[PDB]
Amino acid sequence: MNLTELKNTPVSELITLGENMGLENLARMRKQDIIFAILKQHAKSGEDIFGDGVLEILQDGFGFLRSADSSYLAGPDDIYVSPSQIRRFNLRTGDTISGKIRPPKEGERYFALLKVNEVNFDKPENARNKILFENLTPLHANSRLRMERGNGSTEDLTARVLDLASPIGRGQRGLIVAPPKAGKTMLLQNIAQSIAYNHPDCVLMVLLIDERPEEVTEMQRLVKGEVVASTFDEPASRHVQVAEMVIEKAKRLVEHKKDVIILLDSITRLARAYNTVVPASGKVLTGGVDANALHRPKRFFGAARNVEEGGSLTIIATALIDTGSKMDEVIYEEFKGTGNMELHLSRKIAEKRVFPAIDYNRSGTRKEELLTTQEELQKMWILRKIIHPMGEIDAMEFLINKLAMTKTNDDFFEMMK
Amino acid sequence: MNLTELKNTPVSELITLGENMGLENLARMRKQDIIFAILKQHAKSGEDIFGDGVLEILQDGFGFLRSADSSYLAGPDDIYVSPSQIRRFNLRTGDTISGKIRPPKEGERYFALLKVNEVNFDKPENARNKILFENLTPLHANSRLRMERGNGSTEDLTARVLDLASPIGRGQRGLIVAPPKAGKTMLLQNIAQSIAYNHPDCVLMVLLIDERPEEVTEMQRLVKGEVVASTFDEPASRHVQVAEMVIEKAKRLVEHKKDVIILLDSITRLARAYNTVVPASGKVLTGGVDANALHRPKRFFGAARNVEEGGSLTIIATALIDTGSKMDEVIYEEFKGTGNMELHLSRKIAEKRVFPAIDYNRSGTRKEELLTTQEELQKMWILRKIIHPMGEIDAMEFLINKLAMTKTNDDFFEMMK
Amino acid sequence: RWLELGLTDEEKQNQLEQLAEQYDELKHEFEKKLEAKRRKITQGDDLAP
Ligand SMILES: Nc1ncnc2c1ncn2[C@@H]1O[C@H](COP(=O)(O)OP(=O)(O)O)[C@@H](O)[C@H]1O
Ligand SMILES: Nc1ncnc2c1ncn2[C@@H]1O[C@H](COP(=O)(O)OP(=O)(O)O)[C@@H](O)[C@H]1O
Ligand code: BEF
Ligand code: BEF
Ligand SMILES: [Mg+2]
Ligand SMILES: [Mg+2]
Repeated sequence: MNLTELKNTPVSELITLGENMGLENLARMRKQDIIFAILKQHAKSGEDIFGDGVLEILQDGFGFLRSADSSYLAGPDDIYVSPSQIRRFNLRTGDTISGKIRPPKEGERYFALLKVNEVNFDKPENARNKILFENLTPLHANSRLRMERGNGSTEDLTARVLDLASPIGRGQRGLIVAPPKAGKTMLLQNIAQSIAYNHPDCVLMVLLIDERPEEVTEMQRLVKGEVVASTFDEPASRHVQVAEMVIEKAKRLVEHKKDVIILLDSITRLARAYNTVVPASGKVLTGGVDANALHRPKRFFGAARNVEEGGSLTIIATALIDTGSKMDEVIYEEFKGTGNMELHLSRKIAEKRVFPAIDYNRSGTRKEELLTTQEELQKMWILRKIIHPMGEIDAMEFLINKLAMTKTNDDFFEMMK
Repeated sequence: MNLTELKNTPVSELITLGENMGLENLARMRKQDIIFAILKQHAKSGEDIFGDGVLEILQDGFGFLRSADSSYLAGPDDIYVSPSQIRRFNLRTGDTISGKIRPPKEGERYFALLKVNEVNFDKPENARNKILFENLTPLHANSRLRMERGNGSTEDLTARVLDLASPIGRGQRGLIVAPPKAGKTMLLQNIAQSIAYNHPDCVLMVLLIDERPEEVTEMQRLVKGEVVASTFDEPASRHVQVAEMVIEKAKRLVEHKKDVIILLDSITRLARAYNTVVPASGKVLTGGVDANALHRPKRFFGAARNVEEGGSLTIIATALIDTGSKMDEVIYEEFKGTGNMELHLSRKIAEKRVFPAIDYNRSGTRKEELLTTQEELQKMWILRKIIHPMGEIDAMEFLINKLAMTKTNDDFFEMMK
Repeated sequence: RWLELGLTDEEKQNQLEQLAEQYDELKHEFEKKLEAKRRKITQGDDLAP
């Protein structure tokens, strides 16, 4: 059997599968316990297992292959691999590996890998000959990620407006500055849908950190691809674990010449987590925040770059402002100008209950002539000059009406001429 | 072999060199690990090594010779030297040393220097007879650093305008007061290009502190000489380390009668770093900033001076204003009048999207009759009197048109007569 | 304490450099020996669980 076919099925499927396997009443155990029992029952007939897991190493030396069911945490379904395999096949954290595995043998309690088959969807030949991430040379984005769907429905506005507000490129360092309860959830839903429709080749990744389970399930059933999430049912340990797991997975992918686009929300919660786990170095500043505790979020935002020969790693992270927490204030202050793309959402326009609510004059992209063509850039300049003198609510209503009479951006362009 | 020839080559060159050396698959290790392995393989054939590194001392007594690949940080390529050599050859921090080195011997793990060859590009004779930095006598600049290229291309404006806005002299204490996203990056790119074209004798130095890797690589491939950088992938420790390294390197150079011109960006990030590392002395003022924590930036801005017998140390540092951080405000306040050259950039003109955006009435140089000649000074007076009554956007457009019909400054001068 | 001298490069510099290299190598080897002895005598020994 394969593990992924036990992965993609819901709990009732596992129930009926165990009933087929002639097992005891299994409605009481975790899904992973059911998968473990079913795999043991299947291998008792003299069968081998096929598994797939993202690799993680501790200082203990040996490695663990986690699945996305528990958002890459320890469990009875994860595979244990010896340091010998890591030394031989040149394995490292984040390297997703798929291949033959066996149930735990006499005295064992977790699965063990037999033969590697796909290292990050690649043969071990070129997987061992992998270019290092930090040894690469960053660049800037010329490949323009078109956010327009072209269907022109009622919500597609929030996407097409970005086509004139904040251009998106491969490997862009983007950050959202927004107050709570403004519309960021549906915004990232829209961006994920749009990038999946216009660019289905790039592997989609969404970061749900310190969120509610309803949002978790709503986003795991609406994104057009594999997703990861993390609620607050566990302390900051799970949060930092999933952050490292996803960052090393993206690093290994972009080292394998992949196009990764991570959507993080929200980054202030990741900062709070990294603060809570990291011990105090004896110096604290205003806000009850340690000095070098923000080093991990810094790094996570610095991982975004553009590879020269091929591949990119775009990171679009949302930040929370206007929450009243001065701590959060300082956090945003640390994130003043670290990214080259700013998406500013204001509560003042969202209180007028029109969506989206774009701060055109406050948002923008640095060095944007390298992303789009010349005529599109000139029309962007014209639109910026037209929108600068007016305010924000009137400007938003103007843009909404102009993009409501028209569907594609060329119509609005020629109408602005 | 020489270490610098392993320095200037990219990663693929090291890959093919290791393949020539019959080495294991080395695509997984750092560039410095590859250099270490290649040097070990080369010395296994009975060969000596030639290295070059900037020297740094801790309280431990012994010294470390760092390279510019890691922007002067610890690594497997840095050379370890005993305190005996520092006592004998009168070594100190910032003193770049080149000479014979050997791979680590039995029980060792870093390289060791055998015989010094070039102490700051000088024989040890006059290197031991070095005048002390603080024991020197500061002066003012008469040697005018002409910023005009003479080619008169589309961007050369931003340089030639300084020839009438802010004169540049050797050892000038210059500071830029500018809001984010205004055009400082290309501004310093222009200034570096212009000083390298007009004055290739003076060693160029650019400080990239707390920046993004894309800017790092864009500036390391556009400056006409060796450059140093530092991103936010490490905490303020790396920032303060590179600040001390570069300041001692410049001090040793100007003690060796060199002309150093450092370009720092941005200085507010250096202040934040020095605040984060230095523990609280029990007294804090408004802005969450310690009182004597700014002592290190102060010193760094005070290192600029003009040597009497020969050599100079010019420092041109950029500061960030209009960021909303009151902390930053206070920082700029501490930097109100510490420098004798002010370059004021305003977001109001940059929002009209014309470049450059000079605050002529707010920018200037103190004691400028000692820099240029008499007729040039009189024409500067005439231009200042003509530009004072008018505003800033109209004045900028006027200057742009006047320097657009003409190429060299003499044409604009005679046209203003 | 003032081994530093120099004149008539062609052979004197070579011989003085060789002898200074021998001296510093001997000093470093003896320092390594002393550090190894210190780490050996300061290493705590296991007694019982
Ligand atoms: N494009 C849109 N069309 C209609 N309603 C919207 C749109 N965008 C946001 N809203 C409204 O705004 C609210 C946003 O809720 P929520 O997801 O909690 O915001 P946030 O993403 O800031 O947490 C929703 O209740 C929804 O009714
Ligand atoms: N003199 C100039 N000539 C051409 N383009 C310019 C000039 N000055 C600024 N720009 C444009 O303005 C943008 C400046 O953004 P950036 O340099 O990131 O902000 P900052 O000025 O704060 O560094 C660049 O995309 C650049 O193309
Ligand atoms: F998703 Be809400 F802005 F907390
Ligand atoms: F480079 Be900008 F001033 F953030
Ligand atoms: Mg939301
Ligand atoms: Mg800049």
